[PDB]
Amino acid sequence: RKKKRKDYQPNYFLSIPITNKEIIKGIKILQNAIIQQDERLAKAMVSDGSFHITLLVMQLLNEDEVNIGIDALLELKPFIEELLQGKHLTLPFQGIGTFGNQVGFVKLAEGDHVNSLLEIAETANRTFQEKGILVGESRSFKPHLTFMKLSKSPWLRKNGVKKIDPDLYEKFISHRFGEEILYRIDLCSMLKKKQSNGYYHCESSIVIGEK
Repeated sequence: RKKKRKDYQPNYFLSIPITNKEIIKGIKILQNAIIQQDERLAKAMVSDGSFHITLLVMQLLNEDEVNIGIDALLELKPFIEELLQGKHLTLPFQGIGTFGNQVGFVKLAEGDHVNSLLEIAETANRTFQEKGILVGESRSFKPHLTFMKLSKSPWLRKNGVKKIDPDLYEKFISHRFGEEILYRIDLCSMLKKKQSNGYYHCESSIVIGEK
């Protein structure tokens, strides 16, 4: 019984791309400031073309399941529009944290937008699961913009750097990186070859509040 859930490995995700150039440039400066202190950490830095907020992870195992995931994303749009009622959902970024001292990310600043984004993420989780898709992960959901992952440098983890030293980013711990307005949400593949601009391959996409 427990096997398909035991063997589960996400391979797709819902993604909010970062498009505000102020955020993109600020994250690049943060990454460069860390590299200057320890040149070995360059290999852990995520490519700027990939900057995004993950909204939901899931497993889609064949063409039919990918098509069902596409359907679920298209069906999610009216739920989001009903929540927001045409007003921008503005996501400000401030605060730096880590998961297990292995993934470093910039946090969403506190405020009313947090609960709004959390409700969107929970609606996505529920509606995708009701179509029979296996979703989610053991890590508790926390919206974040990842800038580095030690898992991208596995040899370094065995040869000197097992954890991210928080002192590396201390100068940025209260910096306001900028705001992203919710617009596009993509269904992205984790494994497929990336686009020429460095962003993930997309199976489909929706836009919220378009004009």
